[PDB]
Amino acid sequence: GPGSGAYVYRSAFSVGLETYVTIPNMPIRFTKIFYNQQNHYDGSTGKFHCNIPGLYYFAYHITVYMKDVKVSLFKKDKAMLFTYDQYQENNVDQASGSVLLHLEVGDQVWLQVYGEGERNGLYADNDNDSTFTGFLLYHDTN
Amino acid sequence: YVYRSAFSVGLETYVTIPNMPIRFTKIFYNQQNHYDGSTGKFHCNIPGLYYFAYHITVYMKDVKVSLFKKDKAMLFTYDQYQENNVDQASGSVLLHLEVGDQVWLQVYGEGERNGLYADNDNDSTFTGFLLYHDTN
Amino acid sequence: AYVYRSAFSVGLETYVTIPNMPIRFTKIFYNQQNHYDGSTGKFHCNIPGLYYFAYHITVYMKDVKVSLFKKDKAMLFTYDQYQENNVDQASGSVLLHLEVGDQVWLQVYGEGERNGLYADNDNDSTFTGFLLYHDTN
Ligand SMILES: [Ca+2]
Ligand SMILES: [Ca+2]
Ligand SMILES: [Ca+2]
Ligand code: NA
Repeated sequence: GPGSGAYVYRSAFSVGLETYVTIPNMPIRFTKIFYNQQNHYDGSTGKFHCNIPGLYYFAYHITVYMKDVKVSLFKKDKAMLFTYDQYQENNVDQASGSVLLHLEVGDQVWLQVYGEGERNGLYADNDNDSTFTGFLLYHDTN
Repeated sequence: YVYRSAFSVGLETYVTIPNMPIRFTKIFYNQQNHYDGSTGKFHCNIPGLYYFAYHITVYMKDVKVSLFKKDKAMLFTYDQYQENNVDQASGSVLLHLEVGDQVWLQVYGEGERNGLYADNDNDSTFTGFLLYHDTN
Repeated sequence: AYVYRSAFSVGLETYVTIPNMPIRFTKIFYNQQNHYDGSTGKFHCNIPGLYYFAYHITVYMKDVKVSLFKKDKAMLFTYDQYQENNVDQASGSVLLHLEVGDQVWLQVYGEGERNGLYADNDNDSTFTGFLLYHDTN
């Protein structure tokens, strides 16, 4: 019942690409919201913000079309993880990455096209998705 | 107390039926019996936030799948196949579910992009789990 | 407020695969419990329960086929052919219930020839696992 059992710590989001065109050196703005109940992901910037310190899982899946895709998962101010998928004609591809990262309050995580942004073949339409998900797995205790 | 609801399953026949769930029948985990291998459908028994992740070996034909919730397509994954180039396609998402909601995968559309593949040494899998039970 | 934690997330660096041997991922994204052993490439269950495993491989120069092993048996197979001038991305994930003593790791399939895994300063191939639900009595 209300307030009855162990308290549940939640911080999670799952978002998809719509019409946004990637911009060099900027976070990828995923604006389709599968889940963002804590408002910890900001679709106006593409960044997730940690409000509960702990261990987080992040996972992304990209439909690769027209151009190569190369993305970087950033934490705070640093690229942590890289995923490259080359595109050849008539061969849509699927690229993914996932990792665990420990985060402190205020740390931000986001996805960006790698380098100066050329390998930006991320794709979505009414029946194709490119997604980015993150969630708190273990809150810190002390 | 631990709230558990999870399953992880694999394909053992890769022949699909248009407009029907992909029936993953190999059981990696299904301890709560919340996934029904006779239909290919997960049944929500605990309201909350769920993570779903699938991985498909793409062979012989293009693959296009849709993750369904309550007979609505929620998520799409397309991977074209070129000869002599087996591929790997995957998708994952968080969905909030209420008790009674059902989730499954289907080949997209009229079912023609059905190049999913599994055999004795190749897998295509579908996994889901409760992450946070709902509370007030 | 106690949380049962057992998790790791690791990436390939300069290690070169060898037939019939675990793949030794040495870039540590997380390994706070030391339940993954970088000296051998193996995760060891230290808390009986349900675990999620997920891996992502950059496929370059040669076909990739990997097997996820649990207690010396291959559980799960992921194959991705490499065509010239077409780097690919291969992934797999599964839930496995583990008991004390169970080890989990990745190997190249079969005799080890489909070993096109790739990593460098701006490409990754990763392996992650975590305890989702500890067993209770
Ligand atoms: Ca493809
Ligand atoms: Ca391929
Ligand atoms: Ca490719
Ligand atoms: Na792929």
